[PDB]
Formats: sequence, structure tokens, C-alpha cells
Amino acid sequence: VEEIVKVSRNYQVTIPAKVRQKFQIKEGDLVKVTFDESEGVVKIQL
Amino acid sequence: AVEEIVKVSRNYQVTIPAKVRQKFQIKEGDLVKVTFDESEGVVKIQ
Amino acid sequence: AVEEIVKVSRNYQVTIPAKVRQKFQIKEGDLVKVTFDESEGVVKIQL
Amino acid sequence: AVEEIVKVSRNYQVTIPAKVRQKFQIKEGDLVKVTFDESEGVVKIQL
Amino acid sequence: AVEEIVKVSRNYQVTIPAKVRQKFQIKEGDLVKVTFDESEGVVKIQL
Amino acid sequence: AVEEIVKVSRNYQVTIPAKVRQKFQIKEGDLVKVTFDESEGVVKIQL
Repeated sequence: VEEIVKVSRNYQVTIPAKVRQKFQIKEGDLVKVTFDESEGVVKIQL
Repeated sequence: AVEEIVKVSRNYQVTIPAKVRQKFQIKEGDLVKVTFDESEGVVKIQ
Repeated sequence: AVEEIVKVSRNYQVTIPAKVRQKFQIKEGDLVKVTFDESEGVVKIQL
Repeated sequence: AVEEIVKVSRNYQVTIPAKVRQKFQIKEGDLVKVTFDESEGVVKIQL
Repeated sequence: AVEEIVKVSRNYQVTIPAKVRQKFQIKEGDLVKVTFDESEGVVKIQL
Repeated sequence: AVEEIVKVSRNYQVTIPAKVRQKFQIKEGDLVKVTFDESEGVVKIQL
């Protein structure tokens, strides 16, 4: 479950609908955004 | 860790905050890949 | 040394950590030679 | 030698092939150490 | 600047790191010109 | 000039050739700074 997205103004990233089936975020929700040094990726967690 | 709390915007977007972008150097308009990692139960942005 | 403990993934796949890849620069589709070194008891990965 | 050619997988993973695994017995979930060997300029995987 | 520290490898080789290659796109097998700039006292690599 | 054409090696390595090394006296294990110089469009390698 992988999709390419374009980063929006003010560095916003859509979480695509196919990803959200597994990660069900809603307007208003708090998420933790982390840089993972081990893999060199950003992680988003609920 | 380099972590921040972000509130999910309208239309299911997540801002990548400045502190995170110091290590993950995306620019407005960039393409990125958004994946659900099942093992860890997080979204990865790569 | 630049190294990390990693958990093996499905289908016997091993993630090469980002700090290791700074020195050993691989991308999907690259050919590598994977060898078992008996003397050292390790697997070696070469480009 | 026990060697095989492997194509790097998505997300910077390398498959450990069956011929290599006859000598280096790993599977999904196992812990391994992945290192960059500076002297040889290769990646090594150790149990 | 786009700069990185590299340790000279065996046989007098220098890795061109990924951040530098975003600007200087070289591939294995490519011809490049290595020059000593006598006045600045540095090496320069050109395509 | 002291210049020579070389072929890029695996893992994006460049050999610093012998005629260059007579002037830029590097050795396995030395640290060097590798920079992309935009003005000149070259990679610089400095001790």
C-alpha cells in the first residue's frame, strides 16, 4: 500500500485514501511526526 | 528523537514540520512516497 | 563501526540501514553479489 | 564460493538467497547485525 | 554548500556521496576527468 | 596541467590517479572534503 504524492503549500502531505484504509485519520486528529534515522524516512503515528 | 505533534488538516493532510524537514529535506512541490508499514503500524514518508 | 541490528523481513529480506547506505549506495534494481564468507561466518554484499 | 547475484528490492532490502541461507540460517523475525566494513568497502551481515 | 566528509578507500578511491551526486550525476562506468589544481592545491573532478 | 581521465567504479568511487597523487598525496584512511562547486561545475576534493 504505497502512493506518490505532491507536497502542498506549507509542506502539507495528503495521506492517500488507500493508505487511510489502514491509518484512519480525521480532521482534527493529533499525529506524531518523527524522523527515523535508522531508515531515513518520516514516520506518522496515531 | 526529532518528533513533533501535528494536527491533521482538512482533507486528510499532514504538515511535515520545520524541525523534521531539517533532516528530511523536502520542498513545496516535491514528490514523495507515502506507505503504510504493517510491521511498525506507522505511515512512512520516503 | 557504522552498523545496526535489524530484524529480517518476509522472504528473507534484510533492510540496509540508512547510515550504512551513506557509505554503500544502493537503490532498487541494483545488482549485488551476496556471498557467504566461511572464514568470518558473515554474509557479504558487494556492488 | 557460495555467492549469488541479487537485485536490490524496494525500500533498500536485500534478499538472502537459498544457496546462501544453507550456510547462514536466517528467517523472518531473526535479528542480524548489518555493518559497513570500511577496510573492504562491503556490507556485512552477521548473526 | 553541498559538501561531505569521505574517508579514502583502498586503492586510493574516493566515494562521491549521494548528496553530492544530486548535483554531479555519475554512474558506474562513466568517464570523468580528474585534475590537480596546482594553485588551489585541491583535486577537481569534471564530466 | 596534471589531469587524467578515469572510469567511475562501483559504489560511485573515483580513483585518484597516480600522476595526480604525486601532487595530492592521499592514502587509504585519509579524510577528505568532497564538495560540488556550482560556479565551476566540478567536484572538489580537499585535504
